[PDB]
Amino acid sequence: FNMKLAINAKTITSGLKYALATGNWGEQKKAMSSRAGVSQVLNRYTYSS
Amino acid sequence: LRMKHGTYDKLDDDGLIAPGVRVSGEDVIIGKTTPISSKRDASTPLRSTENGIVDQVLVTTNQDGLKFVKVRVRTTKIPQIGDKF
Amino acid sequence: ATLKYICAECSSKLSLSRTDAVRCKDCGHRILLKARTKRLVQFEAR
Amino acid sequence: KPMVNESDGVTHALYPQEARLRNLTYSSGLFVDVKKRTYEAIDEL
Amino acid sequence: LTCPECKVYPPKIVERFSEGDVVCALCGLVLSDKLVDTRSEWRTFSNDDHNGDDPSRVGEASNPLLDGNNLSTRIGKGETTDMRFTKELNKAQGKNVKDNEVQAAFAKITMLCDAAELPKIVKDCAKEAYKLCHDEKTLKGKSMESIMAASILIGCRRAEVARTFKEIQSLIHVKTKEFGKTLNIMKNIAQNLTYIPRFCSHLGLPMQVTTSAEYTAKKCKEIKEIAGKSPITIAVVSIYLNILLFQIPITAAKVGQTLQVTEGTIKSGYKILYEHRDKLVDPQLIANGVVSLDNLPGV
Amino acid sequence: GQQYSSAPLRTVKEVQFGLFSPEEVRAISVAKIRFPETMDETQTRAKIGGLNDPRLGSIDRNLKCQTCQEGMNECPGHFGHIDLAKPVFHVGFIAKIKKVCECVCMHCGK
Amino acid sequence: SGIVPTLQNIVATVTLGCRLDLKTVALHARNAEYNPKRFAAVIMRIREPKTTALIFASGKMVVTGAKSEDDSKLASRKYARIIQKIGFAAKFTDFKIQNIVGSCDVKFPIRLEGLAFSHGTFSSYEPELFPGLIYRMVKPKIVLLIFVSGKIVLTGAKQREEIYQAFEAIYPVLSEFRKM
Amino acid sequence: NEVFSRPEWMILTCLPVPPPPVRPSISFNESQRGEDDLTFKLADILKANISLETLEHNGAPHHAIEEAESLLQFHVATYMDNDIAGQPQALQKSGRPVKSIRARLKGKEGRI
Amino acid sequence: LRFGEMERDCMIAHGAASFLKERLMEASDAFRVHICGICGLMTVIAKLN
RNA sequence: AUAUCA
Ligand SMILES: [Mg+2]
Ligand SMILES: [Zn+2]
Ligand SMILES: [Zn+2]
Ligand SMILES: [Zn+2]
Ligand SMILES: [Zn+2]
Ligand SMILES: [Zn+2]
Repeated sequence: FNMKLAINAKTITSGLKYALATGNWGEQKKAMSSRAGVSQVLNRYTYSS
Repeated sequence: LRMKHGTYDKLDDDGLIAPGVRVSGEDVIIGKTTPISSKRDASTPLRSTENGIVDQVLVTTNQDGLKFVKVRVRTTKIPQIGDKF
Repeated sequence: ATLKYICAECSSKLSLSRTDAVRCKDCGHRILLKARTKRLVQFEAR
Repeated sequence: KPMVNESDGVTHALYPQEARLRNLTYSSGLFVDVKKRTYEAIDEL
Repeated sequence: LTCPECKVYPPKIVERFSEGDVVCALCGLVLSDKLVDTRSEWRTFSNDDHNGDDPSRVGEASNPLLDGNNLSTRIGKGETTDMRFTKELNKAQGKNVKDNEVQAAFAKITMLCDAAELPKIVKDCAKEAYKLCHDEKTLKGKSMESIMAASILIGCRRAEVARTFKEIQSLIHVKTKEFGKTLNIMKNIAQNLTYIPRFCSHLGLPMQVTTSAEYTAKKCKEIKEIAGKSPITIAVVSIYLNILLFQIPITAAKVGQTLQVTEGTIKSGYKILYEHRDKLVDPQLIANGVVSLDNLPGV
Repeated sequence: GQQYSSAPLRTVKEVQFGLFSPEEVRAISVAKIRFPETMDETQTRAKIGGLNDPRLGSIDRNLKCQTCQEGMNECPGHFGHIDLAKPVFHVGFIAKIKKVCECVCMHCGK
Repeated sequence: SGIVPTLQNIVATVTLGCRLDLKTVALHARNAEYNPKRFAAVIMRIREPKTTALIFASGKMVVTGAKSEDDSKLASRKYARIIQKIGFAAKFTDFKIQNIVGSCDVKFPIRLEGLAFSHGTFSSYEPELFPGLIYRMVKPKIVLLIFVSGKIVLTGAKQREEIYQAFEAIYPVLSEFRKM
Repeated sequence: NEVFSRPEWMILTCLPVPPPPVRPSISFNESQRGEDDLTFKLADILKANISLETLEHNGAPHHAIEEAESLLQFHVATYMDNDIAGQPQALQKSGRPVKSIRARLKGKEGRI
Repeated sequence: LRFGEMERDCMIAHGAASFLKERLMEASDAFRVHICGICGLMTVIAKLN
C-alpha cells in the first residue's frame, strides 16, 4: 500500500484552484448547478472601488 | 503565412519591442510563430484604437516553465469631448 | 555596455541570451525586466 | 507558510508580488498525520 | 493566393483584417472579401461556457494527436431528468463497449505524474510514448507496469524535466533491469547539475553553497577527475566539498541521506576531487567559519 | 464577388412545408456516411470517405467539392444520408404519431 | 595501432545423439554438479583445457570457457569421451562455435558522451545504468562495450575475423574521441 | 397530404446528414482541432447505429437489441432536441449540454 | 452593428421597403442559390462555368 | 459567464 499512489494531491489542490478561478463554486470542470460569480476578480479602478 | 499588415520593424531579434519605443495602431508588440509543416504568424499587435509608449517588458517562466512575456504600454489621456465626469 | 535584462529586486543588470537560464546571479528570483531602448524617445511638452 | 514548487524540484517561500507577476497561486501546503493499523481473527478478536 | 494581374514570384500580399479584405500589396487588387476572425471563431470551440447559456458556444475542441478522432458525448443528468432513464441508457452503453478502455492507462500516467510532481507537458509526452509502443511486437511481453514507467522518463527526457531512473523506481516500481531493457526497445522506436537544486534544498543550504557545489561538480566532470562514478555520487561529493567550505556544513551521512547515496561512496568521489579543490571552487567563493581549501577534510 | 450563373433570377413566392420522405432523403444525398470518423485517414490531413465529405461539402480553402468545385464562397454544401438500423421516432412528433395511432386501427389501418 | 584483440571466451554446442540419465552422469563423472531443482543440466568440468560443460538429458551439450577454437573442440571431444566411458551411446557431432568474446586496450581515455552523440544510431550510453557504451556494429554484426579507460570488449562473433574486423573498424572512431 | 406529407414520413428511417456549413470544423494547430457539437452527436448516432446493425445481423438476443435500439433512439432524438422533458441531456465532456438543432433556432439570439 | 428587430419595425413603420431590403441583404447576409423548379429545394448542382 | 453602460 504505497502512500504516494494512494493519496492524490491534485484532487484538493486543483479542486480549490478551479472554484476560486472560474467561480463555479462546486466540483469541478463538470459544474451546473454550481453558483457562478462566488469568486471574482477584485475591482482596482479606484481605492474606494 | 498570414502576416499582420502592421509593421514588425520595432521588434528586436528576441521578438519584443524594447521599452521606450513609441508604438501606434496595428503595430507588432510581440512576435510569435506557431510552426506547422513553413510557419503561421501568431504575433500580438497593439489595439488598433490605441497608441502610446512601451513602459516595461518582462520575460518569465511559469509554474511548469513555459516562457511567457508581459508588455506594459503607457499613454496619457487628456480630457476630450465625449469624456464623462 | 549593453544590459539585455535587469533584475526586479537587487536591480543588478544581466545581459543574457536564449536558453541561458531565467534567473538572477546571486539572488534566486526569476522575475527580471527589460531596460529602456537606446533609441531615445522624444515627447511634445503639451 | 505559502510556498512554490518550481520546475527544477526546488521548493521555496513565495511572496504576493512574485505570485501576481509569474501568475502563480499564493497557496500553502496541507499536511495530515496518517496512521495505518492492521487487525486479524480466526474463523472475533 | 497570387495576384492574377501582376505575378511576381515572391507574392507580396497583405491581410487587411480590419477591412476584411485580402489585398495584393503591389497593384492593390483585392483577392478576397470574405474574411473570418479566427480568434473569435476559436472562441466557439474552447470557451469559458460550462453552464450552457452561450448561443455562440456550439462546438468542442478535441486532441487528434493523442486520442485520434473519437467523437462521443456522455449521457448525464439534466434539469428535468428522471434518474431511471440515465441508468438504462448508461447500462445500454455497457454492451457496446477493450482497447477503448486501455485509455484508462492514461489515467495511470496522469496519476503518476501528479504523484511525482510533473508538468502538463510531460504527461502528454508520456501518453504519446505509451500510445505508440504499448501494442508493439518489439516490446512483446514486457512488464506492463514497467513500460509505462519507462515512457515517463521518455517524456521527461524531451520536456527537460530532470528525473533520474531511481526517482521513477520510487514511484512505480520498477524492477531496474526490466524497465531498463524496456527503456531501450522503445528508444529505438541526468547530470550533476540536475540534482543540485533538490538535494541542496533538502540539505537546507544557501544559494551560495548550491552554486559552488554546482560549479565544482561541473569542473569535476570537465576535469574528468571522476572517471565513471555515477553523477549522483559526484554531485553528493561536490556538495560535501562546497558545504564544508562554507559555514553551514552537512555531513556525509546527511548528504548521502538526501542524495540517497552512501557515505563510503561519497567519500570515494570526494577524495578523488579533493586534490583539485582549488580548481574546482567558484572563483569568488568565500570560505567561511574556519574552512579554507587547505583545511577541507581531504577525507 | 460571387461568379455569374446563367440561371434565371427569381423571387420566392410560396414556401411549401412538409416532411422528408425517406425515399427523397436517400435521393438527394450525395454520400453514404458510414464511419464516425471525422477526417484523418488514420493520422493524416484529409477528409475520410465516411463522415464530413465522404463525397460531401467542401471547406478549408480548397475547391474539391465533387465536380461542383466552386469552394466555400459559392458552394451551398450538399447533404449526405445515414441509413438507420431500425425506425426511430422524430422527437418533435412523437405526439402527432401517438395521436394518429389513437385515431386509426393498430391492425388494419382504418 | 599495433593492437590486436585477445580472445577471452568461446561458447560451443555439441550433439551427443542419445538420451542421458543425468543422475548417472553426475554420479559417475569425476567433476560434476547436478541439482535438478536449480538447473536442468549436469555441470561438468575438466582441467585441460579448463572448461565447463552444461549437459542435458536430450543429449545436447553446451561447452564454455575456452580461450581458443582449438581448445573448444578439444575439450568438447573430451566431454563426449567421458559420456561414452560412463556407458551411453554418445557420438561427437555437430560441433559449432556460437559465440566468441574478445578484448583489448587502446591505451588512451575515451569521450563516451561525444561518441554516443556522434554515433547515436549504433550507440547506447546510460552511465548511471552501466558505465560502458554499447556499440552495435552493422558490418560485421558485433557488439562492443567501450569504456572511459580505453578498455574494449567485443562479442557476438561466430568467427575470429569478425572480432578482428570490428576492432579495425572501431579504432579510428576511438581515436577521434580520445582525451589525451 | 399525399404528396408532401404522408404520416409514414414522421418516423425516421433515413437521416439527412447536414453538410459542414451547418456544422463547421476548425483546424487549429495539428494537436488542436475543433468539431461542431452536431458532428459529435452524429458520430454517436452512427456508433449506436453500427452497433445495433451488428446485433440484428448476429444472433438477435431480443432484449439486448431493444436495449441498443432505445440508445439509438436517444442519440437521434437528442440531436434534434437536447432539452427534452423527462430525458437526460446528452452532455459534452466539459459538463456542458450538446447544442441541439432545436436550440440553435429557438431563443432570441436564435437563427430566427 | 446590429440592425435588430426593433429597427426592422421602425423601417416597416416608415414604409422604407427598399431601405430595409438593403440593410438585410446588400448591407449584410445576402447570398445566391440555385433551386429546382420541381421540388423547390437547394438540390441543384450548379456547375456555373 | 461575471461586472458594467444609457
Ligand atoms: Mg442618458
Ligand atoms: Zn538579483
Ligand atoms: Zn497585384
Ligand atoms: Zn458543391
Ligand atoms: Zn381494423
Ligand atoms: Zn428537384
